[PDB]
Amino acid sequence: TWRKWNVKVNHNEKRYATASAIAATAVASLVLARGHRVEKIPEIPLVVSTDL
Amino acid sequence: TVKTGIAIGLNKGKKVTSMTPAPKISYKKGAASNRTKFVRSLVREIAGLSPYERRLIDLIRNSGEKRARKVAKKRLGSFTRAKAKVEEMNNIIAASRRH
Amino acid sequence: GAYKYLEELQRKKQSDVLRFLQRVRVWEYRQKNVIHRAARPTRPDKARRLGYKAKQGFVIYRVRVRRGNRKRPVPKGATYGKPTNQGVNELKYQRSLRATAEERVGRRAANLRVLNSYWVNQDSTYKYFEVILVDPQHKAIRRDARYNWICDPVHKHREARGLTATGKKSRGINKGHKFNNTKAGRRKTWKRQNTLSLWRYRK
Amino acid sequence: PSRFTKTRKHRGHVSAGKGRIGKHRKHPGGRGMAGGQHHHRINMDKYHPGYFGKVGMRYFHKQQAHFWKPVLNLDKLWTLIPEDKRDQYLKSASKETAPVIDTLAAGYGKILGKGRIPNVPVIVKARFVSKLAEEKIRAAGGVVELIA
Amino acid sequence: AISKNLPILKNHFRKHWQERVKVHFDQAGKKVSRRNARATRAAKIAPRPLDLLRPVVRAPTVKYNRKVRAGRGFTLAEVKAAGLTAAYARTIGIAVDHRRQNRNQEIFDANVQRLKEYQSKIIVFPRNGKAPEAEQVLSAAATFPIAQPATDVEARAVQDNGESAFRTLRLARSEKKFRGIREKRAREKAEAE
RNA sequence: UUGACCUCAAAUCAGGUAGGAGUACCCGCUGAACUUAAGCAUAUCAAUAAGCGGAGGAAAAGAAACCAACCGGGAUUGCCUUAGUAACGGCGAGUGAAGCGGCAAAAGCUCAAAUUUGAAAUCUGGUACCUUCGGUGCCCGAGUUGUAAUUUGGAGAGGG
RNA sequence: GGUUCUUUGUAAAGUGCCUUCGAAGAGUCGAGUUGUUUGGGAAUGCAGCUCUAAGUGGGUGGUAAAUUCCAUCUAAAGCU
Ligand SMILES: [Mg+2]
Ligand SMILES: [Mg+2]
Ligand SMILES: [Mg+2]
Ligand SMILES: [Mg+2]
Ligand SMILES: [Mg+2]
Ligand SMILES: [Mg+2]
Ligand SMILES: [Mg+2]
Ligand SMILES: [Mg+2]
Ligand SMILES: [Mg+2]
Ligand SMILES: [Mg+2]
Ligand SMILES: [Mg+2]
Ligand SMILES: [Mg+2]
Ligand SMILES: [Mg+2]
Ligand SMILES: [Mg+2]
Ligand SMILES: [Mg+2]
Ligand SMILES: [Mg+2]
Ligand SMILES: [Mg+2]
Ligand SMILES: [Mg+2]
Ligand SMILES: [Mg+2]
Ligand SMILES: [Mg+2]
Ligand SMILES: [Mg+2]
Ligand SMILES: [Mg+2]
Ligand SMILES: [Mg+2]
Ligand SMILES: [Mg+2]
Ligand SMILES: [Mg+2]
Repeated sequence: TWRKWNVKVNHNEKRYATASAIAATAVASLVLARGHRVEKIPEIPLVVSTDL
Repeated sequence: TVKTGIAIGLNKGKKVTSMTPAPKISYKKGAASNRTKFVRSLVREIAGLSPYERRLIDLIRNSGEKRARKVAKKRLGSFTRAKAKVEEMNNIIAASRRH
Repeated sequence: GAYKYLEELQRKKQSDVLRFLQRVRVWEYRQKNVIHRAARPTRPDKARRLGYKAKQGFVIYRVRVRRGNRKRPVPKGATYGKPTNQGVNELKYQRSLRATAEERVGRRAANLRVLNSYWVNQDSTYKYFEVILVDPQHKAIRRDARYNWICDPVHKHREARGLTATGKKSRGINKGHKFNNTKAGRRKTWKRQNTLSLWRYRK
Repeated sequence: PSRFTKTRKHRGHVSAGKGRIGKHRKHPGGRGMAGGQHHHRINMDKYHPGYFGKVGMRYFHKQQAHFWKPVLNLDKLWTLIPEDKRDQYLKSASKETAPVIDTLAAGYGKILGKGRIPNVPVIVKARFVSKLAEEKIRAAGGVVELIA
Repeated sequence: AISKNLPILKNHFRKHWQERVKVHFDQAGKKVSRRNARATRAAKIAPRPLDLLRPVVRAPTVKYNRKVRAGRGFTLAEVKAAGLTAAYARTIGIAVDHRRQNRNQEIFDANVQRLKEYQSKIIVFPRNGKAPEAEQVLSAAATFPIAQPATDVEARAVQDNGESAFRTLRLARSEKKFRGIREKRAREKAEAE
C-alpha cells in the first residue's frame, strides 16, 4: 500500500498548464482535432449570455 | 538587574518596563508554620534520637566537626544534608550541655 | 488534629518507640496468612492521605512478599543464547515488591478495586504492605461522587495495568527530560519513533 | 514507469545484465558499511577522508536555537526595504531622514561586510555587526544601532 | 558493501519497519471529518464562536523572541485588571492561564487592552432572559487578530556618537569573560597590606 | 452469673460481585535467537517475536517537583519540523531523542494535612407507602481509630 | 417557545480594604552499590539490597566535587 499513488506537481506548473489549456480552447483547429463538432459553430471562443 | 539593551555582556537582553508580579503561594513550600514547628519539636522529645544521631553526637564531642560531617555524609546521602544534620546535632548538644 | 503527630512520628523509624512497635508487628504478620484481611489500617494517617475513607466499601488487606532479586526461572541456570543474557542471579524485577503485593491482593479480592498501598514493615525475608481497596458494587461508593469514578469499567484492575501510584512510578510516568523514554508509555513512544509516516504527496 | 526500464530490454537475455561469471549474488562484499577499515579501505580514504576517528570536544544537550544567527551582507542590506519605497531613499542621500532597517525583524542576527552599499545614510538595527560592515555603514553616513 | 564515490547514507531500516508503515490515505477523509466535526460543534454551541479568546505572548528563546504569538490563556493579573474574575471569564469564552506570570508592562497592557475589546464586542445572553439572536461568528482569533508591535519608525535622523558598536560588542564580552578574574584581583588587592 | 469491646470464625444466612471468550488497536511483565558486524564475544536484530497478566470504544497520558536562560513560555495527546541532528557505539557495524517554531484539538480540576464541637449535621441495609434508574417516614447498623460542610497552593482560612 | 412548583433562600456564590495566619503526602526524597535499560555521556529511567532526610525546605538547571549566588517548579495521594 505504500507505493507512491499521488504525484506532487509544482503549483506554478499546474497553473502553467491550465493557462495553456484555456488558450487552447480558443483555437478552433485544436478543438476540431480534439474530436468536437464545432464545424458549424459561429465563432470560437463561444460566449453566451449570463441568462444561461 | 536591568538589561543592557545589547545582545552580549553581563546583562544582555532587551530593556523592558518591568512589573514584579505578586509572589505566589506555591513559592512558600517547606516554610515552617507555628503548628508544624510545635509538632516536630514535640515528636523529637517523645521519640528521641536515632542510633546514627547518637553516634554523631559522640563524634562531635570526641573527634570534632570534620569527622562528624564525614560520617553524616556517609549515613545521609549528601554533604549539604550532612551539614544540616551536624548543625542540629550541635543544637541538641548545646541544649543538653547547658543547665 | 492527631494525624499530623502520627505523620511526624512515623518518620522517626529508628526511635526506640518505633523499633519496638515494628518488632512486635513484624512477628504478628509472619504468624498470619501471607494475604489476610485487616480489620483497620495500622497507619490511619497514611491510609487517609492515599484516599482511604473510614466508611462501608473501603477494605484494607495486608500482604507480605518475598524480598530480593528475581532469579531467572531457567533450568539449571542454562540460558540458550549469547553471553550477554547468561545472567541468572543478579536480575531485578522491573516492578516494586509493592506492585507484586497489589496484584496478589487484587486477584484475591477481584470484586474490589485497588486504590493505593503503603509499606508497613519489613524483615530480611519479606516486605509488608497494607492495600486500600474500594468496593465498586457498594451503594455507599456508587453514589457519593468523590469516589464513584472507580466504579467505571476502565478502572478494572488498575494494579495489574500499573495505574496505581507505584505502578505509575515503575512505568516511569513523569514529566520532563529525565523521562523522555517513558512519558505516555515507552511502547507507544517507541512505536511512534519507529513508524514510517508516508503522505499522499510524499515529503 | 516499468515499460521504460532496462528490465524490459533484458527479457530474453540470460543474466539480465549481471554477467555469467560474476553471477549476481546476495551481498558479495558484506552489507552496508562493512569493512570500511579492511576491504573497503581504499574507497574510504579516497572519497571520505576523515570518516574514522574522533574530532574535538563533545557538547551534551546542544540547542541549535542558541546558535541562531543568520548573516546578512551589506550588498543585500537595501533589499530589506520594499522596492517601491526604496527608490525615494536612494535619491536624496540625506541625514535627518534616514531609513531605519531592523535586520532582526527580517530574521538576521549579524550584519557582515561584503560591501559597496550606496552613499546613502542608513540606520541599521543589528544584534551583531562585523568590524568592516560597521566601517562601510559609517562611511556612507549611517550608524549601526545595537539591539537585543 | 561500500561502493564508488557516493555520500554515506544512514537509512534506518534494519528493524521490522514494514510492520509500522502509516500511509495517510485518510488525509482527504480526515479533513472532511474535521470539517464535519467543526460544523457539528458549531451547531451544538451556537452562537458561541467555537474557540476561546487567547492572549498575545512573547515567544521564548533568542531565535524567536522577535515575535509575538497567541498564548494559552490570560493571567490572573490580566483578567483582574480587565474588571472580571477568572471563574467568570472562563464562562464567557476567555482562556485563563493561572501559571503564566506578567513581568512585561507592554505585554500586560496589550493583553489587558485585548480583554477590553472582547468584552466590548461580545454580548452575554441572559441566564433567564429571552436570548435575542446574534448571528453566530465562527472565529474569535480572526475577529481579534494578533498584531506585531511597531518597534521603530519609518525614518529618522542619524545619531552617530562615535560608539563603534563592534568595539562595544568586543568590550561587552571581554568584560563578562574577565569579570571573575577581576573580582579575585579586587578582593586580594584590598586584603593585602 | 450478666452485659459489652477487640480480634477471629460459621451458615444452602440477605443482596451482590470475580472468573471465561475476544484480544486488530491499548496498559504492563517476561523475553529470544535467526540476522548484521563480510569471522566473533560487547553491539545489532530488539528494549522486537513467542510466553504471561489486565481494559475500553478507544486505551494510555494529562492540568508541571515542566521547558527554558528568552522581551521568557505554560496540562495531555497527535501531525509538520527539529533531525538522521546533539549524543551513544569493538567511536566498528550501526543506533539516536529533546527544547523552541507552525498546526489539529482544547478544559478543567479533586483529596490528605484545620475543633461541627452550641449538637455526625454523614452513609448502607431492612420494613411501610409512593410520583420507583429513585423519594419519604421509621428502625437496626456503620462511623468519633473521623462520616458530612468548609480549603487544594492558581491559593485559601479565622476575625473586623 | 412556553407551562406550574414562586419563602425555588436572608439558603448558596462572587466582588473591596485592614489584621492574624497560612496546616501542603517518609523506608519517601536523596545517596551508595548491583543488575537492566536509555541518545543521556563520573551514570536516562526502572528494580533489588544497605543507609536514610529536611522545612527561607526539596527537586531540576544534560561533566564529577567544594564555595558563593541566580533561575524555575512544588514530588513522594487522585479524576478528567
Ligand atoms: Mg549480543
Ligand atoms: Mg499528503
Ligand atoms: Mg548480450
Ligand atoms: Mg533460457
Ligand atoms: Mg548466470
Ligand atoms: Mg586485516
Ligand atoms: Mg444467602
Ligand atoms: Mg503497552
Ligand atoms: Mg556474522
Ligand atoms: Mg557474512
Ligand atoms: Mg535494545
Ligand atoms: Mg508478543
Ligand atoms: Mg467492551
Ligand atoms: Mg475519539
Ligand atoms: Mg482514560
Ligand atoms: Mg488517568
Ligand atoms: Mg498544581
Ligand atoms: Mg507544554
Ligand atoms: Mg550509555
Ligand atoms: Mg536501539
Ligand atoms: Mg466557599
Ligand atoms: Mg505535595
Ligand atoms: Mg528486562
Ligand atoms: Mg541496549
Ligand atoms: Mg517561567
